[PDB]
Amino acid sequence: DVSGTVCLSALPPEATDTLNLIASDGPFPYSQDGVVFQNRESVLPTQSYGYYHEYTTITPGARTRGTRRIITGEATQEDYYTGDHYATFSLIDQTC
Repeated sequence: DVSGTVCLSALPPEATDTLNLIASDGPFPYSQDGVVFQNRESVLPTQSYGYYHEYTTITPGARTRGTRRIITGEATQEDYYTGDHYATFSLIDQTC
């Protein structure tokens, strides 16, 4: 289940960076950014394979990809933010 919606302005600034890169189709900091997100645990709504894709939201100071990500849905303006490594997701509202 999705844990509600959240304004983009309320998320870490890096989330905005991630969305800006997605808007230009990259290039991304990680060649892996853009791979399909399987939604294996069915936390997000059920969709066919390839409907979701994941991108890294950089965590300052981290040597690894960290726990923050933005998962895109193919629908218009459909983007999910997770800050706990895919445990929970919140729909991102870019209008606020």
